[PDB]
Amino acid sequence: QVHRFLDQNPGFADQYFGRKLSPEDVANACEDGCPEGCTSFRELCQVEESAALFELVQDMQENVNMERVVFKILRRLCSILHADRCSLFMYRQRNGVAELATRLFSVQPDSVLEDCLVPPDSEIVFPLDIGVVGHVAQTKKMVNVQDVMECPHFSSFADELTDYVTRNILATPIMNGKDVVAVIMAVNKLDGPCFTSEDEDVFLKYLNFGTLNLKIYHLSYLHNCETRRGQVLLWSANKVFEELTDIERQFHKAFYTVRAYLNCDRYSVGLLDMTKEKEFFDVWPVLMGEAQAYSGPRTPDGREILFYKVIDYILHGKEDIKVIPSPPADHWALASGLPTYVAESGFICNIMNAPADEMFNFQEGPLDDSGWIVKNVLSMPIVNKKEEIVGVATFYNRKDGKPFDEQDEVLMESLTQFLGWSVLNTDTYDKMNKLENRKDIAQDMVLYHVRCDREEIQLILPTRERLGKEPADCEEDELGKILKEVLPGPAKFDIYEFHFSDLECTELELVKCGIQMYYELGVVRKFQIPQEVLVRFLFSVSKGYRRITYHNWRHGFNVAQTMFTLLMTGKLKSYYTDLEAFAMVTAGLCHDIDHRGTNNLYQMKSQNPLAKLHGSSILERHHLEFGKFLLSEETLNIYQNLNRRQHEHVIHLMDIAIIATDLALYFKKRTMFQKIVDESKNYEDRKSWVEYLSLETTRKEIVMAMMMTACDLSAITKPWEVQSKVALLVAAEFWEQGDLERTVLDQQPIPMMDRNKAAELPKLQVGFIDFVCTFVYKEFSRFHEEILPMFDRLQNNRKEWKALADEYEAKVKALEEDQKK
Amino acid sequence: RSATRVMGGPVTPRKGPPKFKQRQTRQFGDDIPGMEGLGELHELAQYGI
Amino acid sequence: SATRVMGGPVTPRKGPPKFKQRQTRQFGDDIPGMEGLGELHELAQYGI
Amino acid sequence: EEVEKFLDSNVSFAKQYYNLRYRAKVISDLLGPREAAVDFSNYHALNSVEESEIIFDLLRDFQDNLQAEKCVFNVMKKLCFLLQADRMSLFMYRARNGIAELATRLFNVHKDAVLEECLVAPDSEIVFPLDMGVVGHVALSKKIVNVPNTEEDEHFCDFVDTLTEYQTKNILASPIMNGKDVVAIIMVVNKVDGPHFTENDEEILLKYLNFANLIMKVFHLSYLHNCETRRGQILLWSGSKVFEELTDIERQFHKALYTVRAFLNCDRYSVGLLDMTKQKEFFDVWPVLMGEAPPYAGPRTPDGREINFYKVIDYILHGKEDIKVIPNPPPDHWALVSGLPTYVAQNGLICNIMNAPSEDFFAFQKEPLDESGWMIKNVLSMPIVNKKEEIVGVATFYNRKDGKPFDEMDETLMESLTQFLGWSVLNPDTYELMNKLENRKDIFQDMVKYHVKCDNEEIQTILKTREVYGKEPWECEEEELAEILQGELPDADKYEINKFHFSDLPLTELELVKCGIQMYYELKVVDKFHIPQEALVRFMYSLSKGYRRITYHNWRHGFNVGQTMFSLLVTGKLKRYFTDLEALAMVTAAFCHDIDHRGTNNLYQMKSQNPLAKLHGSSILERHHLEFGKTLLRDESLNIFQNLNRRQHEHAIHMMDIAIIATDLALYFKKRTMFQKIVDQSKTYETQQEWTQYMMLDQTRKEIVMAMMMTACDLSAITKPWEVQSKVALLVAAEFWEQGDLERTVLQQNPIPMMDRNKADELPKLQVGFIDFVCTFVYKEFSRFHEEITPMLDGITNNRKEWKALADEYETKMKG
Ligand SMILES: Nc1nc2c(ncn2[C@@H]2O[C@@H]3COP(=O)(O)O[C@H]3[C@H]2O)c(=O)[nH]1
Ligand SMILES: Nc1nc2c(ncn2[C@@H]2O[C@@H]3COP(=O)(O)O[C@H]3[C@H]2O)c(=O)[nH]1
Ligand SMILES: [Mg+2]
Ligand SMILES: [Mg+2]
Ligand SMILES: [Zn+2]
Repeated sequence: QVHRFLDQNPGFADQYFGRKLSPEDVANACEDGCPEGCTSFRELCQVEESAALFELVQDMQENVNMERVVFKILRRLCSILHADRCSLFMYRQRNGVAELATRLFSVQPDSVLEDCLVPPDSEIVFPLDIGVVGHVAQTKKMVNVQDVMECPHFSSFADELTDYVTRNILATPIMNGKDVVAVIMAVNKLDGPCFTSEDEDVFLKYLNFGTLNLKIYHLSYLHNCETRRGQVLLWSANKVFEELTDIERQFHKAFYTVRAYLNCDRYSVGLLDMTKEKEFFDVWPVLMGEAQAYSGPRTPDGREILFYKVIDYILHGKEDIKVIPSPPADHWALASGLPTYVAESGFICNIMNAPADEMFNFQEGPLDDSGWIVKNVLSMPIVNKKEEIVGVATFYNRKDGKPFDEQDEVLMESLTQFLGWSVLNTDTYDKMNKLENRKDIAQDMVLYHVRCDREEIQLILPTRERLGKEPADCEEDELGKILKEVLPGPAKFDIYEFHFSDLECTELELVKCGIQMYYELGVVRKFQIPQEVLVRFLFSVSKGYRRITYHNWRHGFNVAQTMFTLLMTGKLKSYYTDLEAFAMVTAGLCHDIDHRGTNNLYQMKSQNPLAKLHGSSILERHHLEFGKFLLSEETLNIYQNLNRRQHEHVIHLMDIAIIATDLALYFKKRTMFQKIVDESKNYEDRKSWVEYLSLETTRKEIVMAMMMTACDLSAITKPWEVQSKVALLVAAEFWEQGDLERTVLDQQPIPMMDRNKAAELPKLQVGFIDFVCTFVYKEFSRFHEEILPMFDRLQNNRKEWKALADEYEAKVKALEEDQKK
Repeated sequence: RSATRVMGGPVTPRKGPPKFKQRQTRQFGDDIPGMEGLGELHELAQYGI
Repeated sequence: SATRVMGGPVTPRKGPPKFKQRQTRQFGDDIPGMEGLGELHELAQYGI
Repeated sequence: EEVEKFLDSNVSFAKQYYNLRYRAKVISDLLGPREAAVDFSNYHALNSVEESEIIFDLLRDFQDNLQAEKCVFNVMKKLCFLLQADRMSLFMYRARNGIAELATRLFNVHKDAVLEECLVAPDSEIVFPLDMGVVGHVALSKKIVNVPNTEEDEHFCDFVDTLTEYQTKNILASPIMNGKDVVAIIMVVNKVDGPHFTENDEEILLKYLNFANLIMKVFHLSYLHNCETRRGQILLWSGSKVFEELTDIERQFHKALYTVRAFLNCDRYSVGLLDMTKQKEFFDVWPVLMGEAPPYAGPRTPDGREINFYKVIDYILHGKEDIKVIPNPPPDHWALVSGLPTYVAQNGLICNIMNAPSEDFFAFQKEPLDESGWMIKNVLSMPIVNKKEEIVGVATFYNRKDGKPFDEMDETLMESLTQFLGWSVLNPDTYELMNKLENRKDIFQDMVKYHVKCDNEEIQTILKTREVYGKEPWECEEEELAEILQGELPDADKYEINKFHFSDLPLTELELVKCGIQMYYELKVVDKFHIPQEALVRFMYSLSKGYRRITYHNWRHGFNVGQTMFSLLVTGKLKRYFTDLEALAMVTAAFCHDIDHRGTNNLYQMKSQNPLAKLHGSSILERHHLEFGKTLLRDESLNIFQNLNRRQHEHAIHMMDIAIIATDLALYFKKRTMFQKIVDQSKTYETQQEWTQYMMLDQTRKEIVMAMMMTACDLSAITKPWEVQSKVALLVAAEFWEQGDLERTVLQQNPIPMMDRNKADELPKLQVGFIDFVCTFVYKEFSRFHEEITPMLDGITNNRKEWKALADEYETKMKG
């Protein structure tokens, strides 16, 4: 009624308000003596505002609800600032571009939350540079446009869309750690021509509470998103590292396990072919014109895009995960065409309001019977470490109804990136499978080339002639009779004697002698060894040995023949059961199976695959592995009529036997054998020592190892007429290995291996006898007196070699003095 | 009725071709320090042992 | 200092330490859909 | 002036006008920096004006640069004034190893105090367990507690009272909550004027904790968000290095633990790797069992193996980054001397140590480990789990960068890191499995290569260098080898090597090897490409040995196919379209077309799930033959392509790959209309010269022609004269019957009548059907293509006629 007069007299108004108001008040006013706070109503206004902000703080403290608190703050700020209305603009980052979407619109001092809240489907998404609000967000500062007609940033999109006229605009960005949470905005100054600087100061200071509330909301959202990202990464890592599988299984496990942390109604994963090049019979139709070339879209790697399998994860309502092999182009995921574009470009596609999109033919409306409409889409390319797109993952309809923002983009990008790197696991798995299949094929080829064939077994088991049947058909008694009438007797060849020589017997005769040795031990009957299997296994062992100078089939029968003599003529079978003797003679046969003619040292120096697979005792472990694999074959498994415990003991005892043939291993454990031999002299008679030793396990293992290392060098303990010839073959093999060293490795061989130093062979043999064999054979002669001939023959051979070496030395000295001196 | 007088779509004042993000290739190997370290006899030598 | 402690953190009860149990509870074909993830008559008559 | 009466008459208008014109100024002043004007030197009841001033002062601290400690301390000063209080304090809620702890962060806060005299460093905090104290009772009850007398309380502890020389009579405490987790506890110690704290003070505390609740909520949320972000970054960065390549455990662990060195926020951490040898070899267990050496004494893992850190990687980060590796670290090592890694390996328990020098269980260093005075204060050591629950290593993280002891969030972060590392052992183990499997495959491939290679004693059966010159073949000159071969190799005219009616029945396998060598000599590809003649002979003998000794697909079939290819090139005059290199490669492919055939067709390989079927997908046996032949050609002693150029070698290998793969009937059936189109195109041209000139330039048509020639040669047995076909067909039927018997026995499936041994009398009918179906098209099209291949068509026609006669006789016999 007088408002204009109060305006024209600011001094009178200030004087009147500064008057001390009487204790009488108007309405409640929380009058704890508050009428005169330096002004008539400054005390009352202070009290009322303090109460209001305290209520706002109470609302903030429990059950954080940023919408309601921000709405109340805006409602009060509308009255304080005299603005016609206020609004709130949520900040989101889609596709790397900041966007400002409405969350509270047309807020008035007499409005309610329901009439001002903006649902996700009614958002006016202003980009970063298409409005004054965008300019505020970009500049990260307050903007006070006194008159907005001349503002170069103003956009009339919102006011035209909402049937409104905007004159003055005041806005500020809600700030949190250099991240714009939101942008409050007040428009249409109701009283004055524009918003004064005092109104600007009030806008800054009164918005600190809203700043705190939005900071809390943003921090909660960020913490939840980061927790979900950590959980999905950990769960994907757990399933990826569970085992080695293909792309499909690994991706399905990773994607299904983390379905709870994605908060998506639906998402589908499409898998692309990896065939870089088509084979010749597929290129022929295009070149010859019988078929047209593929002119469709291609990956950045110049690859055909063909989703060969799409895994569909439908999570809204009922969980009905589907797998679509060779999906049609009509598939609801592929029909939109977004996965194809993602494959073509390898981009990160974030689609808001999919039905309103123009580039992609998203479906018009309801997809399934439930009327689920695609609204927000985020598509991701799964790229391996080699920058190749393995597949495309697409997510639909975020469960909370909001579009996919930056946080969801990074959350799903971390998952897709982790799974893309996990393709190395699948590549390694498929290379494992390829290598295993190739090794199995090579093993089968070896088995064919080593196993005695159908025709070769008739040389030792003639049954198509004697009986007219194949060996697999004849009964055990028939084959036993055939072997008895075919196999040599124990006296035909002195297989029971330490002086056995193989220089006057054929290889077939050697195999027959091996079968006879098996029969002598009596292990064929008690263990029910299939006789045809025994003959086949021995022939296969004979074939498995190479055709090299020394380490051929003959050396490997002489190793096993010597062990047979040790067991039955040296009477060392007292400490060993029949099963142990059986498994111990078999290991004697597989002593040096597949020896390549080069020693263990050459394997390491030449960097053979053997040296990489084993490392220590290379060739011995290789022989053990080959023998065990050959025995694993059913047609050659003599250990097939054996108990599981018996078979395990046999195999175990074979491992010590074969490996102990290594000379380096023997040199490190011979003192233990010396101690064991010394224990024998402590006992009174042989019977007591037999009783004690036959029950010990480790001591029997040591004795068996030393028996191996004595049988290996048994060629020296042969009569001189045999040792002289055998040493020549040994020297020839070592000379061949030295020549191989000089040629391939370009290294000077040691004198024992040097073909040039052929005249030094007697001296080298004398040194070898004095160093290695002497200990073994002396200790064995001390242990068992029956092995004494194997020591006397060694001493005789040493004497002969010493005589030859002395003759060579005398010749060298005579040449040195008689002319050179 | 919504305070923004629009239903059924987040209408945008921007008319143009959509733009899409670039895949992050920030790497999100031996240059690591310490990488290098991670991976009577004469007669025996004479006789190839 | 406010708490009159200069050296280090001080607890009233001092006994043997208690230590955490390693976390194991939280972490195949049980997942659905993994089952599916992994002139002509005479042609078969002649081996092909 | 008369207006002054009007506002007095109705003061509602005055209130509204003050709101319209001065409310904004009042709010701006109140929310300005300013200061509270409440008299803090007295104890008057709080006026609504003073209450509003206090509220605004508390709201003044709600700035963007939220210093949680300072704002909460200001709230405590105001609460000390309001509550008639003497002192107040705060206890941060920290979660150590399962047992939650409450450590003092603000202490002895009074109305005239400052942050400097109330802030508590991590080295001055008083850690309190959940069980003892009114603080612990408040934390467990999660509710406000008022104690009117400490003497009658059952939880009150005098520890702080004795340690601070203070007496507490009345206690009022309340917890600060974020959701349902306790964040901090605000407690009061003494009522200045009164028996205790009344209900009014309890209401004041609840009213004024809202600001403190919000500030603590902001601080807690920020810390948790930072921790979770760091955990995510650690996981992703470590996965990047884990999936960078396939390496051993040491390299992968070093990469993962060095790439995330910034995210761990630790001054120092060390990782010790345990030995994985569960069982020691027999020669190592012998001395222990024999008394030579004493057995292992002490620290043992729960898995049962000995604790032996064979390699320790220590990452020093407080000053100069000093990443170091200690192979076989001694017990004197600063990381292992404390014994915490050994204890963790013994137990497998996550250990968080606060104030390590004060601990007595472990001998932590109490002297400066570094020259800068670095101290071990807080330690966190954890195992590396592994998928088999086998402790493979121990990761120990020393003093935190911020100085605070490790809490539950740090435990969770490092536990996620160590769990990922333990899960990421499948790749290190698979790396060793890869290496061993590849080495084993190489070993067995060398074994098969030896077993099929012609040895030096078998090459003398043909290359008789020893008995002619006395030298080994590798020593004799090329001219000498040529002379020996000319003396030894047969005559093409005498053996009908370049005829379509060649029969291998009266020839030995060695004779066929010599004939095959003569085939290469006739094409004049030896001198042109300088093929080592010794290598040629050795490779031919290796091909002879490589073919299995099965019924039909023995080496005689391969030599027959090679002879057919040679005759097609020479007698059929198909060499016009092909170069010398292409002819050489084609002949080599023909000889290697069925190398190492098992005797069972592709369907049997697929049905039995043979490793061949799992390796090769489409053409199993043909791809296997191609691979084996190329491996045989890769040997230096067998490589006849060694003297070829790189382009020539690649073209030959490609051409062989096309030829051998096309030998299968399935590929021929699909790609046989192309041959008809090519023949029609040939007949379009006027003179043979123009067609030949067109063909030598086009490559796809040449490839298709050779692909058809491969199948024409593979079925050439039918085109042979009747006296040969009658036996070859029986051999083929015998092999297919063997495969059918194998199917019936192993696969337990009924064989097709073609492979059914019982239906042996139906062989003529099946052969007639075979001729009508597969071979007739090929040979008719080839005869139309070249009139010189007409004898092949005549032979197949005659064989079909005689097979039809036999089938008709059989059918007539079945009538009755
Ligand atoms: N109807 C209405 N429009 C608003 C409101 N706040 C801002 N706008 C309008 O939304 C628009 C966003 O871009 P501008 O800032 O350039 O201009 C703004 C104003 O025109 C409001 O509270 N109510
Ligand atoms: N001198 C002093 N003692 C305190 C303070 N706050 C807590 N205390 C004491 O620390 C103690 C912890 O256990 P109680 O809760 O039973 O009792 C408590 C109080 O006696 C403080 O601010 N000053
Ligand atoms: Mg050996
Ligand atoms: Mg074939
Ligand atoms: Zn063939």
